[PDB]
Amino acid sequence: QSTFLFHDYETFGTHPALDRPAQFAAIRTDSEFNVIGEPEVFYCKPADDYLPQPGAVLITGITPQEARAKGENEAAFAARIHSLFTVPKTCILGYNNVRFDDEVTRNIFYRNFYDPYAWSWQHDNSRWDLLDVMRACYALRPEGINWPENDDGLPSFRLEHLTKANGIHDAMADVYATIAMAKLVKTRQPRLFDYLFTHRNKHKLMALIDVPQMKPLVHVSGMFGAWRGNTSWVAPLAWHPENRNAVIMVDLAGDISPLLELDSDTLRERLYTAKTDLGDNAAVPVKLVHINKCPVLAQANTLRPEDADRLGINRQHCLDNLKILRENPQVREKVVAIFAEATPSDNVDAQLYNGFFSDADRAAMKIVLETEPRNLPALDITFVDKRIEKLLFNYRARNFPGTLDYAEQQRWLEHRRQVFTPEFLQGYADELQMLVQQYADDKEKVALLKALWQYAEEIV
DNA sequence: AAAAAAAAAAAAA
Repeated sequence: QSTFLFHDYETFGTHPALDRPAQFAAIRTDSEFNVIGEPEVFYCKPADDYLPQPGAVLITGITPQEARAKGENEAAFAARIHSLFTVPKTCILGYNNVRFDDEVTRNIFYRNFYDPYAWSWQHDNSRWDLLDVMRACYALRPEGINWPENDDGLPSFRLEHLTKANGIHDAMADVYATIAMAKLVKTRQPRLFDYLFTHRNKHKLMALIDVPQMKPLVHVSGMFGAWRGNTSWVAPLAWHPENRNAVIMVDLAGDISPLLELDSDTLRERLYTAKTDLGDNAAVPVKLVHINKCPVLAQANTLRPEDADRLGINRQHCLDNLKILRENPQVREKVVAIFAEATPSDNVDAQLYNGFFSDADRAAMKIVLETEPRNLPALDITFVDKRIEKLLFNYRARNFPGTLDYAEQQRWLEHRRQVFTPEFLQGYADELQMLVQQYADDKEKVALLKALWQYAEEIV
């Protein structure tokens, strides 16, 4: 039986590699989005070598004392999730999960000796993201669903802003809200939904990409902008030379002249230039599309003239530029050359994408999981990848301090001393102070800021 | 099975 697993994290900060999770929530459902089984909710105990981002806490209303009280350790946290995620024929999804939540999962698994990717493909599993779905439905097939406007008068695709606009900040509350919004797009606009669902697989999306012929495609993405209904026509120039999942798209709705005039070396420097300091010179209308990140791509005619007129996209302008691009192969020679160019971090936590782990290293990490916390140091394993030891020490020191001998306790105590420096704690203290002014007339916020300081004391 | 961080806009804590 195929299933849908709607999830959402509530974390202590924006960096999934560097910030710890506070709460996880998830519900199992079926093809028609009907609840299977009971809702899964649990909290993660943050280790004693970390302090949360206050801004992230203020948003959540979840203190470290709460998570520490109600929750379990990150190794168990990583287990309970991996158990739910391993279940075969499961499609794991949420609201903007690919850009964030997934990245958490990957790290959590990476830090706790679980494979960081298997869950997204093994045993007929998959992942999906309902952000660009909502962004598509509005831009292509808006009938039947209400769309917010704000004081700016542009479409807001914030979950809370969508639920309230159609009559519907807790982790579990966000999941339901995600389901309701799925149901809402399914029931009202099922023909689009299914298309977006079946084309979540990069291997499917491939079918749309005819690079030599440069077949124009309808791309929906935030990076375009709300004023364009997050939508435009794009023509694939070429595959990314090093990265295989990336493909180089040229925006047909935009000034192409920079591509013809300026040479690669220039176009590059021009590509990575801020909009502020960029004067009268036009920006390079080129973006990468990452097929493995579930990007919305469809064929031109999916975007109908009337919709292009509603959104404000001069079809003709897109049709012209394509003729010129097809007329100027040298543009492809110029563009690809941009992306063929070649400052890593020391912190093992941040070394996820350094490379895949070998099979041998994999098995050993399966043995590390099997072996009891106390019996790990005795387990004289010969690893190949240098990250695994550093991961293993931190894994033990964070989740099972009781297993540490005096030297390891000293080495850890040093590591904590290197993190919690007087100036870091001063910066944190004044960051906390500032905020307590900024929300001076908010007792709920203050009470938290006091808990952050109280936490910032006792743990060091 | 992957690509963080020049920057594009807008969603996530």
